[PDB]
Amino acid sequence: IVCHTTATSPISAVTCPPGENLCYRKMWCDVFCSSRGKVVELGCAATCPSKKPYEEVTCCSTDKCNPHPKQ
Amino acid sequence: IVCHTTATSPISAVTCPPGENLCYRKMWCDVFCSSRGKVVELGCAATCPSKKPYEEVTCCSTDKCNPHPKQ
Amino acid sequence: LDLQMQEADISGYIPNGEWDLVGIPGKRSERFYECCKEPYPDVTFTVTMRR
Amino acid sequence: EFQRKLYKELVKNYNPLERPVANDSQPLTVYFSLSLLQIMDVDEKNQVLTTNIWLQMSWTDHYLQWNVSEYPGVKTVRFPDGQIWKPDILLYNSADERFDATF
Amino acid sequence: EFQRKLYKELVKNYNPLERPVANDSQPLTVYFSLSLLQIMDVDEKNQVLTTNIWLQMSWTDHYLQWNVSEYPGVKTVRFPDGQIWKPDILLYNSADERFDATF
Ligand SMILES: *[C@@H]1O[C@H](CO)[C@@H](O[C@@H]2O[C@H](CO)[C@@H](O[C@@H]3O[C@H](CO)[C@@H](O)[C@H](O[C@H]4O[C@H](CO)[C@@H](O)[C@H](O)[C@@H]4O)[C@@H]3O)[C@H](O)[C@H]2NC(C)=O)[C@H](O)[C@H]1NC(C)=O
Ligand SMILES: *[C@@H]1O[C@H](CO)[C@@H](O[C@@H]2O[C@H](CO)[C@@H](O[C@@H]3O[C@H](CO)[C@@H](O)[C@H](O[C@H]4O[C@H](CO)[C@@H](O)[C@H](O)[C@@H]4O)[C@@H]3O)[C@H](O)[C@H]2NC(C)=O)[C@H](O)[C@H]1NC(C)=O
Ligand SMILES: *[C@@H]1O[C@H](CO)[C@@H](O[C@@H]2O[C@H](CO)[C@@H](O)[C@H](O)[C@H]2NC(C)=O)[C@H](O)[C@H]1NC(C)=O
Ligand SMILES: *[C@@H]1O[C@H](CO)[C@@H](O[C@@H]2O[C@H](CO)[C@@H](O)[C@H](O)[C@H]2NC(C)=O)[C@H](O)[C@H]1NC(C)=O
Ligand SMILES: *[C@@H]1O[C@H](CO)[C@@H](O)[C@H](O)[C@H]1NC(C)=O
Ligand SMILES: *[C@@H]1O[C@H](CO)[C@@H](O)[C@H](O)[C@H]1NC(C)=O
Ligand SMILES: [Ca+2]
Ligand SMILES: [Ca+2]
Repeated sequence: IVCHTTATSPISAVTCPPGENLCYRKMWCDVFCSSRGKVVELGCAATCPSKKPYEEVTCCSTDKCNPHPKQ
Repeated sequence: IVCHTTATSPISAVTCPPGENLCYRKMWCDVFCSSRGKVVELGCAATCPSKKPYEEVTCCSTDKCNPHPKQ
Repeated sequence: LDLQMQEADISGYIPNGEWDLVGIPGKRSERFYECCKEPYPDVTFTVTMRR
Repeated sequence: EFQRKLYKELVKNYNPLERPVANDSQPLTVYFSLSLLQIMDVDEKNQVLTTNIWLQMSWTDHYLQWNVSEYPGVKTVRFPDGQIWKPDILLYNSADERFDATF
Repeated sequence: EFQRKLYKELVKNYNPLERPVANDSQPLTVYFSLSLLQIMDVDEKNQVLTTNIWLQMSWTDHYLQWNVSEYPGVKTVRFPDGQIWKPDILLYNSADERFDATF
């Protein structure tokens, strides 16, 4: 499974380790949600994590299902 | 009974619910009573409410008896 | 100046240890005056907290 | 290079007292929001709540517009306090002793 | 003698709002570091850490360049706050009440 991630800049297409076959992304508004927009965190996790009240998650199980919105 | 109200902008001519057949208006000076003038609150109430020391009330029992002073 | 209230942000909240934040909802309100028909708006955020 | 030219053009006749609308009769829309970071103090002796917050104002300025194609690379500009118009949004129920606690 | 001439030349058309790069598309590199001097207070009531620190910013300005051979002895110049560009580096998690604690 290959999941996009943000811990690497520029945005990478790192290939996920075993035990974690869900690419996920998490998005919320910070202060600068007027000009910059919502934040973006991409990764691969064991099972997709908890959604706080102010956080949104879109969880996939396929390769490159979590790209940056521009893409 | 139809009573003017200010909770709707622009000033409306909402039709009052039952049990409340007194259109009222309440007016007092805030800080900006030099340029803007006194405040205006319009509505329909069961019986016209208490007048604080700094508040003035002009209570009617007829349709559209409480318009904005311009009108 | 047509004020428009969009929602508050708690992503950065830092609990302090003496108050629990129930919420911080907002309300846009308007006030009319004798001088003219034009309304004067305002935005009120109500911080609710329990000890 | 292009920055100098742009900054010159934008302040050629700009007035910071003028509400930036094309038609003076129509209103200017301002989106106002908030970002709380923590509760700092809840005094009952003086009846004062001390908070840490970042305001968020968003509006549109008609006079600060330019063509990106004519100024390649200059996608944004930044202006200090007294060089362009800001709205007079402030806390009615302030007890600060300077009345504008903002930076 | 040469100082007067240099200071005149350097501020002939300088704008302190303009990021000082030759190509506006390329970025400006800023080296940011720190120097701690002591811990001043660690409050648990307000959850505030009070420190004494000196920041260290280092960048490169394209418009402030000169030939040493043409200005003998003038190896450096010094500019106050609002006469040249400085970056807007500041503490996001500040609780100071003036929000910029720097001198
Ligand atoms: C100068 O800056 C302003 C504001 O920053 C900018 O105008 C804004 O642009 C954004 C992004 O294009 C707009 O946001 C869009 O709004 C529409 C309508 O509400 C939405 O349908 C769009 O949806 C996108 O985002 C969603 C988020 O979940 C995605 O799911 C979706 O797939 C889309 O990608 C998007 O949110 C915004 O409405 C405007 N206006 C304002 C006031 O914010 C302007 O373009 C900038 N100018 C230049 C020249 O860059
Ligand atoms: C520039 O601003 C000034 C001040 O804001 C303004 O002059 C003021 O206008 C108001 C409103 O016209 C005046 O108030 C009036 O005063 C007279 C005499 O005292 C009253 O009879 C009027 O009565 C009205 O309000 C009553 C309130 O209960 C109503 O019951 C009654 O039916 C009337 O509607 C009214 O109060 C005020 O006297 C002047 N001057 C000053 C110093 O306030 C001026 O007109 C503005 N200029 C422009 C071009 O707009
Ligand atoms: C500026 O705004 C005014 C107010 O809307 C415009 O005048 C109005 O024009 C509309 C047509 O869109 C008419 O229906 C109104 O009766 C007009 N009112 C008044 C008081 O004139 C005016 O045309 C606008 N100016 C420009 C240049 O567009
Ligand atoms: C300023 O920077 C831009 C961006 O790099 C330069 O344009 C690029 O030039 C390189 C060649 O080094 C090309 O490979 C890119 O395709 C160009 N991109 C764009 C968007 O034009 C530009 O040449 C630079 N200006 C100067 C004067 O050097
Ligand atoms: C300016 O913008 C217009 C579109 O609004 C475009 O046609 C034109 O090419 C731009 N300027 C230049 C120099 O290209
Ligand atoms: C200026 O610097 C150049 C080298 O970059 C040098 O050749 C020249 O002599 C210098 N100016 C003078 C007046 O010598
Ligand atoms: Ca207390
Ligand atoms: Ca302590």
